[PDB]
Amino acid sequence: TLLDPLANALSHITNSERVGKREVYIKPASKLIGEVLRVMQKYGYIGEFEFIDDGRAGVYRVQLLGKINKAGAIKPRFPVKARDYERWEKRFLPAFEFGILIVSTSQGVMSHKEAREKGIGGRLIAYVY
Amino acid sequence: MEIKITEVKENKLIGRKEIYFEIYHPGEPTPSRKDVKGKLVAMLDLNPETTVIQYIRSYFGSYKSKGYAKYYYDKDRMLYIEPEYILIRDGIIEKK
Amino acid sequence: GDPKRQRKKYETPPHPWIKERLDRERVLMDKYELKNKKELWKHETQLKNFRRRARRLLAARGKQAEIEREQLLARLKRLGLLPEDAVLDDVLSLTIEDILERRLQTIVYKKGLARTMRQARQLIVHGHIEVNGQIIRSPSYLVLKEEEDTITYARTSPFANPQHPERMMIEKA
Amino acid sequence: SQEWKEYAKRVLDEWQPKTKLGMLVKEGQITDIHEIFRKGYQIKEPEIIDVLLPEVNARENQEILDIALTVRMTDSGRRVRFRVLAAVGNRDGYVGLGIGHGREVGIAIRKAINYAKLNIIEIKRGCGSWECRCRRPHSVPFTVEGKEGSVRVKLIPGPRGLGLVIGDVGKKILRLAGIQDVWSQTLGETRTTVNFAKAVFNALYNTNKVVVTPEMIERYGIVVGRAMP
Amino acid sequence: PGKKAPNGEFAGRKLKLKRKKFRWSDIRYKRRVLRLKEKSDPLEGAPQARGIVLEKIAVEAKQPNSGMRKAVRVQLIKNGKVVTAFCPGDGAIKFIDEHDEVIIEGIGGPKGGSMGDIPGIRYKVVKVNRVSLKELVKGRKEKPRR
Amino acid sequence: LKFEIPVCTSCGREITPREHATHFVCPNCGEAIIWRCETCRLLAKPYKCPKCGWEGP
RNA sequence: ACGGCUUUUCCGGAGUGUAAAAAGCUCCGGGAAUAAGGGCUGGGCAAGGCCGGUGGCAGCCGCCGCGGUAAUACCGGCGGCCCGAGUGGUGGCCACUAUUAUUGGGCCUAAAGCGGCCGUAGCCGGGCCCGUAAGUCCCUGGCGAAAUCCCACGGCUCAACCGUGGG
Ligand SMILES: [Mg+2]
Ligand SMILES: [Mg+2]
Ligand SMILES: [Mg+2]
Ligand SMILES: [Mg+2]
Ligand SMILES: [Mg+2]
Ligand SMILES: [Mg+2]
Ligand SMILES: [Mg+2]
Ligand SMILES: [Mg+2]
Ligand SMILES: [Mg+2]
Ligand SMILES: [Mg+2]
Ligand SMILES: [Mg+2]
Ligand SMILES: [Mg+2]
Ligand SMILES: [Mg+2]
Ligand SMILES: [Mg+2]
Ligand SMILES: [Mg+2]
Ligand SMILES: [Mg+2]
Ligand SMILES: [Mg+2]
Ligand SMILES: [Zn+2]
Ligand SMILES: [Zn+2]
Ligand SMILES: [Zn+2]
Repeated sequence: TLLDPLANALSHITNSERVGKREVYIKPASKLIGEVLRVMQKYGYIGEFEFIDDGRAGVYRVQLLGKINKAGAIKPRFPVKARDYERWEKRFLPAFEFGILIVSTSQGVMSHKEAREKGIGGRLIAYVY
Repeated sequence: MEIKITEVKENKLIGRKEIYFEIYHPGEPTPSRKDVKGKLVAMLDLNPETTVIQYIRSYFGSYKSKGYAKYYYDKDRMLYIEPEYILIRDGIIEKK
Repeated sequence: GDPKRQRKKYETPPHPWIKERLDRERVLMDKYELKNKKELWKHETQLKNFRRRARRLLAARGKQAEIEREQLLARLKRLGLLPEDAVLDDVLSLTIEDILERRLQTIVYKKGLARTMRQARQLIVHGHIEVNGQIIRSPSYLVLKEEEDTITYARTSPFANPQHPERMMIEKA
Repeated sequence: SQEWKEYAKRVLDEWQPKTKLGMLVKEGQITDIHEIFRKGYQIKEPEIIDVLLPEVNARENQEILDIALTVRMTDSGRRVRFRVLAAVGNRDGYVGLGIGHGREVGIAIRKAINYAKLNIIEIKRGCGSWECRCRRPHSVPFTVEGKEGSVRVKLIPGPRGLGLVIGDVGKKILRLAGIQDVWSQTLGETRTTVNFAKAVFNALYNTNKVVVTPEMIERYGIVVGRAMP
Repeated sequence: PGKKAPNGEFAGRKLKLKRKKFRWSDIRYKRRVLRLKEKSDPLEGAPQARGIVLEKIAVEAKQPNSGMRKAVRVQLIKNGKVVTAFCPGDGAIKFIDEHDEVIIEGIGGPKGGSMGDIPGIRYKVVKVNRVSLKELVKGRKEKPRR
Repeated sequence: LKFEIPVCTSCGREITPREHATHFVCPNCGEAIIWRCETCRLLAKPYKCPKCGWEGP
């Protein structure tokens, strides 16, 4: 059965970009998927996106631009401290400032660069580069 | 040899003065205790009977030696305070 | 547990017979007149340790990291391996030849107190060289920049006489 | 560079091109090596590389990676064949790899050197290490991977002065491409030299497939082809 | 086979038990922890041992080699067990006699066992009547008491 | 100076050194140059001229 | 082979050193005098296609493999290579090894999916709103002896070692 809406969305996006699709539909929507999409848009990995209302949990329509090498969820959602980001960067990223780790903090969802500037930790939930 | 006085300190509790010095002597052997004592007592106007040389030390690749000596104002205080071995080694008293 | 054991200050090669490394090390040994491989290996290790400290300090941040960062730079310029306006990245361009040029043997030969590297080694071992008024008999001693120019014949040496037969032959070169 | 300039001049004037791209090179409509890539051209004449990149004919810019002898069975005994794997480059940003066959070693060596030129590629270089951020093109700009047969190769950016932390075949290939420092990780049968070399070559080619931003070019000091001071 | 399991955040106990269970499939780990080698070693964990020679023998080399390898039967002082030991060198068997005492050590093959074309022999002679056998075979020294 | 790396008109990715790409002038107007990478040609992706707007293979 | 130089080390002395001695250290007289070994030499793996013996015998061989009268591989001579006051042999642990795999392995044909299915504990679990604050993140009080580890400076000729500060 379905266990993880966010993992399905990111695997779907990475499959679609590899064959040159220009847009995708993320079928079970949720607020967390929306926050992740906002962060992805801020750094230029996707274009415009919009919420579409069924009678169900909603749908997201997303525009792709061919700027994603890879994107995926992080399971389990490891806790991380405010001065410990480097080893996770070496685990998931290809060079010292290449890409973003997406972090859930008690101040919201944000990239690991913004959280490191604020001086806070949180829970890792995704990577994109 | 040329002698330079580095420090003279007063110790009233024991009743003595403590003297640290250097000796410069390129190309010569380490100076003897007798010569150092004679030069020191001339240089400071001391009664030589109450002047004890603690040590003279040479170093690996040096032309100078460092030395430590003590001067008591009273002979009996010297005999009461100082160990027997140092007074014998300095020729102040005779080994039995 | 176990009490402390004193450990070697140098590292050995991971494979004893690699042709290219053997050729490179033979050239260095001939040029600087070193006595054995371990001596050379000692200096190699010193270099490695410097680089390992720079690699760690580049990727660090905080308050103790800065103090360590400036201490590393200060020590490197005191030994004479970097100029006064160098930065941390310059640590990564140091070579093994930079360290060997700081040996007292090399510096005694460079200044013109001996005619050959071998003669400089014998002069050091026999006690004819003074460094800032002190006699030192270790040819591998690394000379600080502040004392480099106060390096002469010992004032009690036979060579401290411009009419000595062996000194005139050294001066003829 | 004085020798190879006149070598290139000598080759050019006595050469009669048999292909369209060879004609473009003969008539002076193409004057730089970088102009033959990224447009789908077929490259079939070795004189093209000899004119545009003459220094691949030097002895220090060629390496014979390995020599094997293989056997075909017949009713009149064993028929022997030589297989030679070789590589060339300019030690700046261009590298090529080839395989040759023949009845004697010299024929195979000649053909292998010839096919390496025709398989030439251009790559990207930079600096991407967490513990060295110097913007000079001494390493790979970011982590890359390649594969062939059972062999998988992963290349990782390294600090300046580290050296090439990789097996010897990889060392030779990376040196010919103009890279000085790297870390690596491998899976599979590295003793199969043909596959090891092809996996490293594929990894070098794959530096062109990563998407990058103008900001990244400044940050990692990315250089395409010649460093060009 | 699906995804490797368990991956969950709160599944530490099961993951640890899985790793412990399949570690017993590694023959290196099992032999060390159960101390199987100690249970059957005639040398009782020692690097060398002393024994007394009972007779001289010869062992044929394995195919496709040909030749006779000279050895001795040795009774160990510490526990009385009897083992076969090789005598290395050209003419070395001539320096050995019955009732002599020898020092033996491992022959140096794979997995701490035998080597070469003589399987079945695990040890070699190093000293004879407290004199190095290598010297005797070369010269430089004489075997005492005749 | 340096040189610019050509970019596919359909998807916008860079063209790699030895792929089976193509480029040609716009069939309708002839004022712009169309580039097509190997992947877009294989999947028959549509393209659009940036000047006259004529589209499609 | 000639000509010259030096004295770390060596031999004999004076001083200092020491509880007393001995080492050590400063000076004086003599003199190149008093001082090189162990392993290896077919491939892995740096180094001989030379000579004399032996002749599937003797022997070598971590592994692959040599030796059957024209042996670069055994024994010896002469050469050569590596390390060097050390250099070889045997046994153990780590690495090699992603051959124990969280990071990070496999299960159609190579070792390996229970003959099939139902279900208990455990692990894993769909979207929205409000509350809580156990997990989780940030700040700050009290603790986790010294020695041991890293850095700078200072004392033994430098170092090893030892001290003062930072971690
Ligand atoms: Mg205990
Ligand atoms: Mg037939
Ligand atoms: Mg394939
Ligand atoms: Mg394998
Ligand atoms: Mg060789
Ligand atoms: Mg052996
Ligand atoms: Mg012969
Ligand atoms: Mg021989
Ligand atoms: Mg496996
Ligand atoms: Mg089944
Ligand atoms: Mg069930
Ligand atoms: Mg939920
Ligand atoms: Mg709390
Ligand atoms: Mg403590
Ligand atoms: Mg000092
Ligand atoms: Mg110090
Ligand atoms: Mg201390
Ligand atoms: Zn760099
Ligand atoms: Zn395209
Ligand atoms: Zn148009």
